[PDB]
Amino acid sequence: VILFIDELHTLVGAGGAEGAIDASNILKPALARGELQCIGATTLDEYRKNIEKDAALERRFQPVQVDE
Amino acid sequence: LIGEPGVGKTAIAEGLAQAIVNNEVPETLKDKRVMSLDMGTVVAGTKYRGEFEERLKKVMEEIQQAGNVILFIDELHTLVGAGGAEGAIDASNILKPALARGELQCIGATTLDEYRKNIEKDAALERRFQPVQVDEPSVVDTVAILKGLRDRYEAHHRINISDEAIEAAVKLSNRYVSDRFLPDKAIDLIDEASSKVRLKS
Amino acid sequence: VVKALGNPEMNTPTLDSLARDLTVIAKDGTLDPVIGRDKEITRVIEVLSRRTKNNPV
Amino acid sequence: TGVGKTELARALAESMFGDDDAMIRVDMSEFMEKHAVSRLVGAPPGYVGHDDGGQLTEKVRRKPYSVI
Ligand SMILES: Nc1ncnc2c1ncn2[C@@H]1O[C@H](COP(=O)(O)OP(=O)(O)O)[C@@H](O)[C@H]1O
Ligand SMILES: [Mg+2]
Ligand SMILES: [Mg+2]
Repeated sequence: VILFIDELHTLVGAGGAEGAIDASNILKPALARGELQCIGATTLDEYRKNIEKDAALERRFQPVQVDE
Repeated sequence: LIGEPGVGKTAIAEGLAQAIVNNEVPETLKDKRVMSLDMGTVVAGTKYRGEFEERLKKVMEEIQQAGNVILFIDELHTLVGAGGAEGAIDASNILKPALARGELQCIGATTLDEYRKNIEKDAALERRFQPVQVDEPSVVDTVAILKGLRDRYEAHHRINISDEAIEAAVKLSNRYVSDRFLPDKAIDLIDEASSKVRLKS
Repeated sequence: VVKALGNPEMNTPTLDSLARDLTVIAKDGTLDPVIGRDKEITRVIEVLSRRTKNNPV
Repeated sequence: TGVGKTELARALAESMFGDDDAMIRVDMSEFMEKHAVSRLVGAPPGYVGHDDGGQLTEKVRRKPYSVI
């Protein structure tokens, strides 16, 4: 199974609550260890705004540039 | 373990585990179990009241009885507020009494930013942990790391990696990649080049 | 009638309930064709074939 | 005036990338005010758009090999 997560900027904070664990923290070990093949799609602004704050999560993804 | 993402704090923990397996330098750690705890696993399946509390408490009692377990909590900054609720207690306040009395030996792993924002704000939790700075390895150190890891990546990609490739990867990633840190970017360069040459044939 | 029309002999259920299978949708033929993106698709394949983090964004 | 120094920059950008629009152009004429430097390095700390960062910084980071 290859996983495609469109709008990857929604990964951070997804499912967070007063005492819950968000999706990014859960998925970090699998993403780092090459266990889950995740394809993400997001814009430059959304990437920088959401999934560059989490430097560890940014480290776990390889950006592919889609030019006009 | 304090360091920027990609330096290898988790690698430090796994190296400690491998050293324990082969030959631990001291006696007192000859027969120890290093167990990696994930807060998502602990919080999961605790939909009823206090199940998180009983689960973590049972974990702590089992640690106390066994006496040969070193708990490794990756992403230590996630310990604060975990499993909390409108009137419940987070995992950090559960672990504080055990750490203070001395029943728990924990190995944390967080970057400088998360450590400073989350752990330093609490004096009780901060006074039980000693930061161990993990610095970015040098160019020669990164070359040694890549040479050590060469076998696994060659096995995965079924190609041969030359020493000149290692040198070029580390030097070019040092000079032209700025947002990441030496071991991670050198490894990524090697891995992507290997995948490229494997896909071409 | 339903039994006569049916099967007399009567592995990732959570993901199937949650996600959409783009492969069966491509088999159906409802996805639009993609033209002239060979280099980007090749790069995606290269990132997907890595040993360490193989997650292209 | 009229002597082609800007046109030289456009020609260099075209030769090095293939199009004039690949050049990163920052007209200094809109930086007359002292606080207009916020468009280059971002809003001062504690202000509204402080976390967005500078526009020129992000454009250069996206294209480390360009003409400014
Ligand atoms: N001495 C080393 N030997 C082998 N691999 C290493 C070493 N140091 C770092 N690494 C690599 O660096 C990565 C560890 O990154 P890490 O800092 O744990 O990420 P995070 O900070 O997001 O947890 C591992 O994938 C590992 O392959
Ligand atoms: Mg880690
Ligand atoms: Mg001019």
